[PDB]
This record gives sequence, C-alpha cells and structure tokens, in this order.
Amino acid sequence: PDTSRRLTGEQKIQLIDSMRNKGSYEAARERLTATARIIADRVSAAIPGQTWKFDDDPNIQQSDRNGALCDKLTADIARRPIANSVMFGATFSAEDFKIAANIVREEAAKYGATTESSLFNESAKRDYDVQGNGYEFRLLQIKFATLNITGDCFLLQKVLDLPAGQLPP
Amino acid sequence: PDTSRRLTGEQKIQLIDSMRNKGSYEAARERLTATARIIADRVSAAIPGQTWKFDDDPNIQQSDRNGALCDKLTADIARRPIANSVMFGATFSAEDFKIAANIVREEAAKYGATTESSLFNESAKRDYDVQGNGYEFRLLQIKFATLNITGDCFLLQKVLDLPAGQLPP
Repeated sequence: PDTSRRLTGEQKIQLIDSMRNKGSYEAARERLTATARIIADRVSAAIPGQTWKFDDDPNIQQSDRNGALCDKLTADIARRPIANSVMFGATFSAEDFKIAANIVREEAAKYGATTESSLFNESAKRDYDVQGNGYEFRLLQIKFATLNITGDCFLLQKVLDLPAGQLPP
Repeated sequence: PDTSRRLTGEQKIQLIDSMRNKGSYEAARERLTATARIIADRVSAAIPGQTWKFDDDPNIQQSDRNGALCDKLTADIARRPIANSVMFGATFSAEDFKIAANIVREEAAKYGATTESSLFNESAKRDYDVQGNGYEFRLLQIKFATLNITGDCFLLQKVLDLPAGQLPP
C-alpha cells in the first residue's frame, strides 16, 4: 500500500472511534420512537378527534427495526435509526396539517433538524419535511397520513463493545 | 450529510495534513532520479562494458515526469514519482543480472523496499522487482534492459503551499 492507502486504513478506525461518544443505534432507535410518540400525542391533542397508532404491519415493523444505511459506513458497523412508523386515524385538513407540521417542527428542532420543505400541500397530498444534523422528520399524507423519522448515523452496540482503536472484523 | 459523511470530509483534510511532513512530489522525483543514476552507475561499474543512459524518448520523458496515481488521492493533490527511466546499453547474462539485482536490492532497502520477486529469469526474460514502503524498483530485461523506480505517494508542492487544515479547492 502507498501512504494514502495506509493512512486511509488508519482513518477508518479513527472514524469509528470518533463516533463512540454518540451512543448506540439501538438506544437512538428507542429514543426516536419515544419522540414519534410524543409528536403523535401532541398532534392528537391539538386536533379534535385525531387518533394514531404505531403501524402494526409485521413487515413495516421489521423494516423500521432494521434501520437505514449510513452514508459512509456499512450496515454491520453503523445504521441510521428509523422510529416505529406512526399511522394517523384521520386525514388532516389544510389548517390541521399546518398545526401538526408546527408540532413536528418544534420537536425536530430539539434534534437540530430545522431545514424545512414540502413537495406539495393540497387536498390531493400534504407533505412536511424537516431535516438537519443527520435527522429527517416527515409528515406525509396522500390517501392516509403518516409520521416517519430517521436519525443520524450511530454505531451498533456490538461495535461499541469492541475495544477502541481496533478495526471491526 | 449524516455523521459518517461529515467526519469523512474532516478526514480528507486530516489525510492531506498528515502527509505534509513528507515533502513534495517534485523533490521526491528529483531524488528518485538521482537514486536511479546511483544504481545505474554502480551497475555499470560492477559489470564489464555495461553502459546506460536516461531514456531520451520525449514521450517517455513526459510520462515519467507526470508520475503515477496515488491509491487514495487524486492527481491534482498527490502523485507517486517515477524516476527518469534508465536504459542499459547491453543485455545482462544470468550472472551479471544477479549482480545488478543485488545492487538494486541494496539501494531499494534504503527506501524500505525489501519484498522481492521475479516473474521470470532466463535468456528470454529477466525480471527483478523489489517493493515496500510504497516504493517499487524494477530491473526488467526482455529484448533490452531497463531500470524503473516508482516512489511512495507525495503531495504536490502546490498543496504544500496551501495552509494546513484546509480542503484543497
């Protein structure tokens, strides 16, 4: 290997070690699911007759459980948590949607997610997405309304159990 | 960007900065060409009637001048120097080849290149290659004999002139 290859190898280890302080993907997924509950509860309490549940579909559950890929680490090392998907009982009107979106905004900001967008906002479809700090919170309604959250990248607890300064096998 | 992407971006800068201490590709290429001269001179002095020159072909000269790619950095940032190619006047017998190869070995070791190999060694073709520490020294003879040397990866002087801790544009 030349020097650039040797150093990049050292840097794989350093990258992992620098992420140890963040805690595990497993803890993050738990906490993000709690945050989804908080948002859904506040949304339901702000909006007359709105209800919610965690999606009970067994393959949605497995998919959320598995998480999403990190940008620069493989799935055996680190993953981005996906909070258990939230399904709302009723669709939102335009006014109620703005209320719910404000609640999502308030909670997302606590995670450093403050960059806002909407692919559309009408009877046909309503979308509110806010990202930042590697998090993404999305309230999307086409035929029915959902809340989803994906977190930043976290090392799996099995990597955290590896001594620091070592390449994971 | 997620955390892995943010950190990998930081690490590009760190990689470059950690290579500053090595000096420039331009200096390394000069020094490696001097080493090729040293080897060629010692070879010619050990072997009766052997002569050498730097290859005078203008496109060989340009190719050597341009160098080789580093493993993990682009050619606008760092390159591996290639010493001006050496062409020997006469071909080597088997005995003279072992003598010349021993001289290459002695000089290569000063650069940390000590891992030896030969793709063949006969009237038809004689090859002696020694590598290590990102260097490669090769004495190859098919129809005529050459000496080539490629060095480890070095930052271009233009990158060394950039203040440390900054991404090259």
